[PDB]
Amino acid sequence: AVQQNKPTRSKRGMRRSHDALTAVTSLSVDKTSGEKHLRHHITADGYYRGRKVIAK
Amino acid sequence: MRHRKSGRQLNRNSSHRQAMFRNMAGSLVRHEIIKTTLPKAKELRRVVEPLITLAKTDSVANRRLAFARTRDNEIVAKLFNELGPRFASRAGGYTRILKCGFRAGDNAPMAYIELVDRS
Amino acid sequence: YRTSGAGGQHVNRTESAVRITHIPTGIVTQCQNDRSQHKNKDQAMKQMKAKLYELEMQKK
Amino acid sequence: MIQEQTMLNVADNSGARRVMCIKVLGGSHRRYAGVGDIIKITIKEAIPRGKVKKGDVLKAVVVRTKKGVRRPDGSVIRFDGNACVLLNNNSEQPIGTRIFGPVTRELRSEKFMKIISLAPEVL
RNA sequence: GCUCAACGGAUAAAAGGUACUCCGGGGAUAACAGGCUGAUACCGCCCAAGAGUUCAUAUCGACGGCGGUGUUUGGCACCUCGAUGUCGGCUCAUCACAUCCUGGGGCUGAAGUAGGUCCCAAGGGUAUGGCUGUUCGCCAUUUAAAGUGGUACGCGAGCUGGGUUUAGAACGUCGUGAGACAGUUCGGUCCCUAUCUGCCGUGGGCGCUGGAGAACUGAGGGGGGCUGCUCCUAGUACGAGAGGACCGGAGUGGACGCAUCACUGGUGUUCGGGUUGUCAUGCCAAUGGCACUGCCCGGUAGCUAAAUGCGGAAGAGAUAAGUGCUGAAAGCAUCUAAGCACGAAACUUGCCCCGAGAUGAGUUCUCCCUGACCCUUUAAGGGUCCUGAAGGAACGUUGAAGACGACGACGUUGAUAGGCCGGGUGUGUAAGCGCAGCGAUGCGUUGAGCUAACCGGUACUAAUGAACCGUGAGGCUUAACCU
RNA sequence: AAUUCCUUGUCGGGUAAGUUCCGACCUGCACGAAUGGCGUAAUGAUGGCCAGGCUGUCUCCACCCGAGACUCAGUGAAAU
RNA sequence: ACACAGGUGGUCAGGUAGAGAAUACCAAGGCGCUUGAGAGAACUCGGGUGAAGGAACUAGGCAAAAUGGUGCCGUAACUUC
RNA sequence: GCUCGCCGGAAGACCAAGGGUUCCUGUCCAACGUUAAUCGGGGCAGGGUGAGUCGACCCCUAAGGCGAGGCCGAAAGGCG
RNA sequence: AGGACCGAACCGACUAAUGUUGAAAAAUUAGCGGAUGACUUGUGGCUGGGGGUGAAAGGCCAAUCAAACCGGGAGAUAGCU
Ligand SMILES: [Mg+2]
Ligand SMILES: [Mg+2]
Repeated sequence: AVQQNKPTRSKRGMRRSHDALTAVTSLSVDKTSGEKHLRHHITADGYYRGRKVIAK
Repeated sequence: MRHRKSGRQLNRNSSHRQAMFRNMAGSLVRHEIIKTTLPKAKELRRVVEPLITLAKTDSVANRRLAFARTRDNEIVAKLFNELGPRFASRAGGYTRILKCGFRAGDNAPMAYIELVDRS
Repeated sequence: YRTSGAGGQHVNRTESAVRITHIPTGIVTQCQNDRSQHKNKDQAMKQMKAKLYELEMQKK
Repeated sequence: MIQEQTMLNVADNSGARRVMCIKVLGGSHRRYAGVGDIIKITIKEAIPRGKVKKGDVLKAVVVRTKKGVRRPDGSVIRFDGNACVLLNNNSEQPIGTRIFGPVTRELRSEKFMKIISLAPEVL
C-alpha cells in the first residue's frame, strides 16, 4: 500500500535506468528537394519519393 | 483476444463509429484530400478503402447506400456522375496515404488521405 | 464441542460443551452447565448414569 | 444431462405425473446423467389411485431428454419432454406396463430389453 | 468521653448507575493469537485378573504400571495494550502420518464370500442436500472412500457480515431506582492507488575472450500418477447347500487434466430481415436518425462448452513391510552373521514440459574481416587516415503473436495487409417496373437483392533510394603433433 | 409464548430429509388482566414460514457492448 | 475551501403520439459538459444475450429475471359490511 | 462554413434573493484555466445602466420591536 | 365525501450497487413511500445554554451537544506518559 522506509536515490537511478529516450537513427533524404525527412513520411515541403505529392 | 477479427473500436461506441464515417467519407469525396489521424486512416482503410467500393457503378437503385450512411444526396450526384467515370478501369486501390507529422495539441499521428487520380 | 452462550472468545473459542453417548444402545448425554467442561463432562457422566438406572427401570 | 431438483414427467402407466430427481446414481461424484441412466427420484404428483403415492422414494430410468443424445453420424436426438420410466429399488425393473411415447436405441440392453419390447415407438 | 474493628485512626457527617460516555496512563494487568508447562486431554506401551466352552494373550482386558504427542481443558502472565481485526462461510490452499479408498503383507475364533486386528505404504483419490449464525450434529441419498490433524484452532491491505460485541426498541427476569441479565427477540457504515520481500508472467543490460547465423546435447526443475462397473476365466476353487472367489484378460464408465471448433450448440451491437412511435430528407415512393442495438427474428468468422480426441500406463532398477535359500557362531536348530533370492500406487526411472546467466556459461554446423601510421610511462597500450563485411537493428506493411516489450511473416523480384474479381456464406424473393384488387395488399420478374471477420485469385493502392549499427584475422602459457 | 433454562420437550401437519414454521400437549425454569388480558376486518419500504410464475442466484460459466486499466503526448498529487 | 455530479424561490408553457406538466421524438431556442490520441490483455465498473436445469445458491429468491394498458367476463376466505 | 450529436415543463426564456464589472469593445498570454490556448467570467485600457406611470422611497398595518410617562426591580434593568 | 385510491411535480429516504485520498466532510445510479393534508414552501417574527426546543431518539440549537460558542479566572490541576 505504502512504503515502510525511505527509498534510496541510488535505486531511483536503477528504476530510471530503462526509462531513457531514444533518438532517430537516420533521416530519409529526399531525392528531388534534396532534404532530410522522416523515413516513409513526406517532407516538410510536400515531397515524398521525389515527387511533389501535395501542393501546400 | 481478437483472432482473425477485423475492426478498431476507436474508443467510441458503434453508433458514433457509424456517424463519424458519415461526415469523414462525406467530405473526402468533396475535397479529394483531407488531413486526419493515422488510425483514423488505418481503420479507415477498412472503411474508406471500402467507401470507394461505394463508388463503383451507376444504376437507379445504387443511389442509396450513399444516401444511407451519408445523409446526403449531393455527394451521390458527384460519385456516379463524375468519379465513377473517372475511376472506370481501376480494380481497387483508389487512394493513397501520406503520413504527415504529428498533431500539435496532443501528439496525435496525423496523415493525409486522398484519391489516386486527384489531378 | 463449543457452546453458543454469550461472551464470544470465552465461550466459542473453548470446548466447554460435552456430549456423552452409549455404544450398544446409542443414548447421548450433553451438558453445558458451568464454564468448565469437567463441570459438564462429569455432570453428563451423572446424567447418563441417571439415564442408566432408568434403563433397567423403564423397561421393567 | 439431468441434475438434481429437475421436474420430470412420467412415461409409463405407473400412476405418477410429476417426479423430481434427488440423486444422480451410477458413478463416484457423477454430476450428470442422460438417457440409459438411473436416478433416485421422489414423486411430487400422482393419480388418486395408482401403483404409487405422492412422496415415494424410488429409482427410474431416463428415456426422453430435451438436452440431446448424439449418434456416430453426428445426429443428435433431442426431445421436447423430459420423461422417465419408474423402476424398482431392488429388482430395478419397470413397474408400469403401457409405455407412453417414443424412445431411443440407446435404451436397449440386457437390463432394459423389457422396456423397448413394450415401447410404442423406437427410433 | 470512640467495634475511630478498614483497629498508626483522611472528615462531626457520605450510596449507586453509566452500552451516551470522556481524559490520564499500563503489556507493571484480563479476554484471541504466540511462548513455556503437559495436570487434564489424546495416543501408545508393561503386567495379566479374567471373558472368550476349554483356550489371558483370535478377539478383549479388571486391578495397576510406564511413555509419547503438543492436540483438549487448564496453569503461568514472558511478547503485544502510541492497536497483533475474532465466529462461520466463500475463494484459494499446503503440510503431518497417528492411512479413509486404492497398494503390500502377518495372524485369525480367516471354507469361500465376507471380515477381524496388526505391520508396511502419504503416489493419487477422498459427496450432495434438509434442519440450524453455524461449528458440531442429526437426517435423507450417494460414494471406492466420504481420513484425522498442523497451519494466528491457515487464509478480512481477498470477499461475506448471519452469529458475538455500541448506541434504538421489547419481553421474561432482577433492582425502590437510574439500570443490568453466559436470558431472549427486531433493527443495525467491513478503509487502504503495493516501496520492499515473496509469487505469476514478460523484457532490457552485460557476460560467456574475433564476429555472426543456427541446430542441439540436458545439469537441473516442473507436470502427471484416481477409480468404479460389466464380461471372460466360471458357477470354476470352495462349501452340505446357500453362496461364491484368487490369478489373468477384455470392455465401458465416473471424476480430473490437456488439446480442439469437423460436429452439437451458445455468442455473433460490424451480416440481414421484421416491426412501434416520432423527426428529417420539397413531396409520394423510398430511406435514415433517435428511441437500452428502439423492440424482435435469425445468422458468418472469431471466441467458446454442455461439443469431441487424448491422458493416467506397461517396463526397468533398488527396496519397505514380508517371504525365502544355503549356513556356522550354537555336533542340532537357525532368512544372516559370510553368501543368496523374492518382494508394494513410496523411491529412482520410464511419460510430457522447461532448460548452458549449467559463471562449471558446454557441444557440433555454417558465414564474415587479410588497410595505412604516430605516440611514450613499449603494451591485452593510446591516437590518427582508409576501410564498414557477415550480419544486425531501425522503418513500413502485418499476423489465428501480443498490456508494452518480445515473437512471427513480408517489404516491389514482392501476395504483407487493404482494395478489387471469383466463390461460398448467411437474413430470406429487394428496388424500380408491371399486373390484379375500392383499398390495405397480393402476383410477375425472384434464393432475387444484399452480404462483417471467410475460401480462390488480382499488384489496384500502401510496403523508398539510402543511411545507421557492427569492422579490418583475433591474449598468454606450456603441451602435443606438422615442418 | 418477542416470556420455556432444561430443550432440536412430546405428538400431529408440512419436506425424500424441517435445531425453522403451522396445529395441539401445559411440565407457565420465570403469562396474566388498564407499566392492560384475549380476539380482531382493514392496514404495513413490519417479523417468520410455504407455493406458483420467473430467471446466470447456482450447477458452470461463455460471449459481445461500452467506461477505466495498459501505450504516447501535456499536466501532475497523496498518506507514509 | 474548487470553472465542485449537490442545494436554491417565483414567472413562461410550441408539434406529433399520449389521460397527462408521464414518456418518446422534436420546434423555437441552447449546447456537445477543458487533457487528448491510440492499443482492443487480465481486471473491476456499467451493459446485452445464453444450451440443459430452475433456488439446488445463500444467513436469507439479496439483486437480477418476471409482472405491467384499455375494455369485457369472472373473482375465495373473512368482514368492523 | 459544412454536416453530426444532445437538451427542449429545459442543458430555453424570465425575476426576486444573492453576487457586485462578471456586461460591451480594444489589447495582452507571464500567472490564472486540472493540457495547448491565437481563447476566456484572466491581465490591461476604454465604454456601457436614462422612468409622473416599472420597482424602491412613500401612505397603511400583522407577527412583532421599542417605548413618554407608568409599574416593578441591589445597580445594570424588567414590563408596558 | 375521504389524515380515500393509482400516480407527476413536490416531499421523504426503505433496499441494492457504487463511491470511501471521493463528483460530494452522506452524493449519484437503480428502484421505493407519501403525494388534499398530522400537506409542502417563500418572506419575516419569537424561544439562548443547566437554557431552549422536542409526535421523545438524550434528539436538535451555524459541519460540534449527556451540557453550544467566544473571551476571561488561567501558566485550572495532573502521585500520569
Ligand atoms: Mg523511476
Ligand atoms: Mg504401541
